[PDB]
Amino acid sequence: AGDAEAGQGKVAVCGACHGVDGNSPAPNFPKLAGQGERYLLKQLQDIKAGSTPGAPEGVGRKVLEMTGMLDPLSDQDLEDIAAYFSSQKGSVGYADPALAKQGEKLFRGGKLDQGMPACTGCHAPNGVGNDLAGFPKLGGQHAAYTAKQLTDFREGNRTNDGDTMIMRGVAAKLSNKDIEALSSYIQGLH
Ligand code: HEC
Ligand code: HEC
Repeated sequence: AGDAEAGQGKVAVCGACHGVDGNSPAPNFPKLAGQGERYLLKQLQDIKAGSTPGAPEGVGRKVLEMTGMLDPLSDQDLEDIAAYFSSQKGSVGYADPALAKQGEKLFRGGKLDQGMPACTGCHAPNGVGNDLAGFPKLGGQHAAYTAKQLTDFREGNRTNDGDTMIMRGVAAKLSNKDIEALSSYIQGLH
């Protein structure tokens, strides 16, 4: 487990993009505030491994915007950072009903004709996730971020779901329109 207080002092480079508390309005940078600690730690570990120079292709999670950044941090440092951001209060954004009513139907009902489950069983009806179960919080997240993640799982650009194999299979069944709709709904969800 991380020491949130310690983590507060280990995030200087992060602030421009994620905000001092993990709530920056920058639409492509995911909000970190209030995310589950376990999920944050896993992503930090995966991003560090996948985004270091010379990382073997397909390892971890390669985040171009964070290349090399986590490299001087120990595993404990990453736990402390995870704890710090998880301790912050998440925020909620805008759900355009032109997109979000269909997003809601997909989020609650899936696409059963295609075998795709609903999102609520893992990410919760209000999007809070389940940190002890490995399920990230989605509610309130920036739509462009969420959309990129669903697209990347669909396309095989994000493959650090390999411990469960869950999201690649879910996202395989989503169209671009479905992804836009879900992402809008999620942005307003609490
Ligand atoms: C702007 C140049 C950034 C800086 C500085 C840092 N991060 Fe970042 N981070 C950024 C992007 C664009 C992304 C998303 C990449 C994508 O998939 O499209 C991220 C992602 C993260 C995540 C994952 C969050 C999730 O919901 O899975 C984490 C945990 C994260 N970033 C942490 C983080 C920390 C701790 C940083 C300082 C050491 C840091 N980021 C800097 C962009 C930028
Ligand atoms: C349980 C069987 C799940 C179902 C059904 C869906 N999701 Fe999921 N999702 C699940 C896990 C275990 C993971 C984590 C993968 C990781 O790298 O450890 C996730 C992740 C996501 C993400 C990424 C969040 C981020 O902060 O980057 C998104 C955007 C996401 N899931 C969306 C999503 C939607 C919209 C779903 C219904 C169509 C859905 N998930 C189903 C587990 C499960």
